[PDB]
Amino acid sequence: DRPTPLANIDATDVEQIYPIESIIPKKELQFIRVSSILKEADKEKKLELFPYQNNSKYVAKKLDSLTQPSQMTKLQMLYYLSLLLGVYENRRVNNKTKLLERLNSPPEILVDGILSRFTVIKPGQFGRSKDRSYFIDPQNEDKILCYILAIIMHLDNFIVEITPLAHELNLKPSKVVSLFRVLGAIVKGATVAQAEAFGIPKSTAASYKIATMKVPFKL
Repeated sequence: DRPTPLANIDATDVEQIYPIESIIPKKELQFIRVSSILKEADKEKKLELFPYQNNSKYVAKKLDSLTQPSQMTKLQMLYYLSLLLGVYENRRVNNKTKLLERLNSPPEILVDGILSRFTVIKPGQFGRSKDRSYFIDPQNEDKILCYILAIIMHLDNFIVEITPLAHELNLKPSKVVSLFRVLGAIVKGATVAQAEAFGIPKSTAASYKIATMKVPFKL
């Protein structure tokens, strides 16, 4: 286990640096069925199909633009991001049965995969007979956050504003910057064009941090 998904250093397109299969293993990915989300026309009903619901509008914002079958991969990633956010916000929960009680019936295999790869399992044969026990330490928190940020990069077309994201995740902007750099993303001041697109003053562009990914990926 490393803090980031496995990067494809030889990617020729930014979407291939952290492909969907590096974020969600193929065996687990086949269980993320999103056809029902695409077919649902009512926004409120579409949202109810997700594995976690909270008081945030974040997943709801990303969802509005995902209406066509060509966007299936991005929708699978958004579904998984919802689940990772659910695990992250409920990180104090220390057992599988108790975790499922906070979620909206995600396929069990996805939860098992998350506990196996993003937590410190509480080992023991007596405990294992009762349920899967674990805790999420600071290194695990960084790993969940790096997988979340890797998905956000796909959903934001590889141009991410630091400040609004930090507010959403309840993190210091410096922490979001640090995690993007662990992912090999480039974090620097907004270019003139980026400032115009994000609706921020042109004079403040250099101080407004943006995370980007570009091919060829860093070595």
